[PDB]
Amino acid sequence: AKRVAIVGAGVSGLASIKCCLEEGLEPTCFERSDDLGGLWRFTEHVEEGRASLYKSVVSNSCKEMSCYSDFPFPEDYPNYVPNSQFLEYLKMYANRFNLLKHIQFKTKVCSVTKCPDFTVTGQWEVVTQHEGKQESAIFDAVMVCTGFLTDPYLPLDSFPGINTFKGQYFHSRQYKHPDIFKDKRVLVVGMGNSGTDIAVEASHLAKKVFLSTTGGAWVMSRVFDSGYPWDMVFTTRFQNMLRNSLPTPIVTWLMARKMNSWFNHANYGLVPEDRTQLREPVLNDELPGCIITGKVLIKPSIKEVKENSVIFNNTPKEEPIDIIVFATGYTFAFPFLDESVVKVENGQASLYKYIFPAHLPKPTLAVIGLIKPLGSIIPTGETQARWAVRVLKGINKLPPQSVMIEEVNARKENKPSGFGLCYCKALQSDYITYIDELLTYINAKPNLLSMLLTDPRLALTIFFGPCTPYQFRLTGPGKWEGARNAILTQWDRTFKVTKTRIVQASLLKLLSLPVLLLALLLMC
Ligand SMILES: Cc1cc2nc3c(=O)[nH]c(=O)nc-3n(C[C@H](O)[C@H](O)[C@H](O)COP(=O)(O)OP(=O)(O)OC[C@H]3O[C@@H](n4cnc5c(N)ncnc54)[C@H](O)[C@@H]3O)c2cc1C
Ligand SMILES: NC(=O)c1ccc[n+]([C@@H]2O[C@H](COP(=O)([O-])OP(=O)(O)OC[C@H]3O[C@@H](n4cnc5c(N)ncnc54)[C@H](OP(=O)(O)O)[C@@H]3O)[C@@H](O)[C@H]2O)c1
Ligand SMILES: CCCCCCCCCCCCO[C@@H]1O[C@H](CO)[C@@H](O[C@H]2O[C@H](CO)[C@@H](O)[C@H](O)[C@H]2O)[C@H](O)[C@H]1O
Ligand SMILES: [Cl-]
Repeated sequence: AKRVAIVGAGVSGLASIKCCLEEGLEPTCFERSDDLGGLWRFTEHVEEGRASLYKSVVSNSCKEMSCYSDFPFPEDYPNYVPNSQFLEYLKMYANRFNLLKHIQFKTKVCSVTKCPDFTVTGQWEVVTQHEGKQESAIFDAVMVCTGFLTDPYLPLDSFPGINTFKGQYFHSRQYKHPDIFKDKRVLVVGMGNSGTDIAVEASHLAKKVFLSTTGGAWVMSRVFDSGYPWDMVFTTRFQNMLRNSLPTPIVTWLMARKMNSWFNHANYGLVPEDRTQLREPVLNDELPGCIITGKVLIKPSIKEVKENSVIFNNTPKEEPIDIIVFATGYTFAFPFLDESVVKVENGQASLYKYIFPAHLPKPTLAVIGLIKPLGSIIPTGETQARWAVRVLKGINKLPPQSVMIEEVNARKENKPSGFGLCYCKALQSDYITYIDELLTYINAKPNLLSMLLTDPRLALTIFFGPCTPYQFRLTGPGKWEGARNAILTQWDRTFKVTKTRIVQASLLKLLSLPVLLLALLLMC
């Protein structure tokens, strides 16, 4: 019966609407733009308050791995979907589960404030502008799905004399089409996934392209092992077990091996200076091809930028530059929340399970999609929303404010705790762990041990095979029937789209390639 306000109709938004309908609540979803998707909807223009995309973007997480747990991608969809097709997939999810009804478009959420009675009612005043007409309205609970990656980050201090530059420059955000660097001399600043992608793209046309890193980065292909989507090999329960039950110094060294096995990162000048602190690995299939053919060349860091030129640290050659692209990442904020509710300190909101603000008397505000997992946002946001709406409904319950506030402070001090691939800093989180924590909380986590006795086929395909989101809706509330069939047909769909030419499962694979061989008994 509870009335839920959903802020934004992005991936996270749609999941909330769906998860609301599903647990029989009344969702009202306020989108500020004129259609759903947020990011995944490519427009020509940059809309403010709404994440922006370049025309060439394709998913850096694979098809059967980054779909809503109860809604696979079509069979005819490529293993890594372009922004065009990703949007269609979202408009399909929206159509299917009848979500379009509940969305009000061109509706900025100007403010969400506790009701005066909140301490007893647990309600919210949601002020919403539409055709320049403010309109207050009371809601029983609010789910915020603004995500991040809309607010650009561009620290001009950090690039001395960029003011003096007489060429043109801009943030990745403002980038749409590669025409603009036809024959120009291009410097892409920051080896962000966006950076690398643009640099590579520029190389197609531009006379010269330089990609200025700072730390450097590890770089891997979508293609990965045997033409298998990397994630369908890497993000599997079994592997995730190995990594997490194995000392940081090893796994990090062990990764460098599996990253260099493509190309010696040292020779290409990508090698991160600081090992043992593995930043998000870059996902680009072209880069090396560009470096070896000299269409893109990695440069160490901007030392200073001149009238019509740039100088890099430890780099004697001053390089003439026409265009500078700052792929320097994005910040995030909540203008409609007050500081009393959500903090936004050090790229982090201080939320219990990166959702609930963990001091509020009543748990009736949820933040969906403010997390940086080791896997796709799509299922995380959804699996987030499942455990969320059931707190708002009161079917599940948060532990005491005393337990949440102190547990949050443990993750907030970014304490490495060694062993498992140290989870960086801000919104750090293992994909499988965080999902299993939440599936537990709503009693959807399948009993794998039991599974093995009852159904052994499925049991193994879930542990050794790719941790596909289907295996979330296998048992518990929201259980999907097709789930089992979907999990076992996993690879059949993954190969139908690549195998466009005939000739005359794929359980585990070769991630732990010099590992399972190296760490097998020395029987004395
Ligand atoms: C180039 C690129 C590629 C990516 N590829 C992948 C990928 O392959 N796989 C993956 O899992 N993730 C990927 N991501 C991450 C991406 O953030 C998610 O995939 C997805 O876009 C999450 O959507 P969201 O709901 O969190 O937020 P968004 O997509 O940003 O949607 C937020 C929505 O909220 C609306 N809004 C904002 N403020 C207000 C307000 N005050 N009132 C009302 N509405 C408001 C906006 O208009 C927008 O529609 C990628 C990101 C980028 C930039
Ligand atoms: N499909 C794709 O391939 C694709 C494309 C774009 C975006 N994405 C998604 O979007 C997310 C974030 O996108 P993004 O790449 O724009 O952000 P990002 O990955 O955070 O990139 C920002 C980069 O800018 C550099 N940087 C940051 N602060 C700096 C400073 N003060 N001075 C100099 N350099 C600085 C860093 O690289 P250096 O350390 O190298 O300088 C950093 O990695 C990704 O994780 C991914 O999910 C995916
Ligand atoms: C195979 C050798 C394992 C050596 C383990 C010794 C190192 C311990 C360091 C801390 C890491 C945690 O260690 C780990 O805990 C639990 C056991 O309760 C198991 O973890 C498991 O949890 C759930 C079941 O509840 C599974 O869905 C998940 O896929 C799996 O990771 C791992 O098999 C074990 O390795
Ligand atoms: Cl452009």
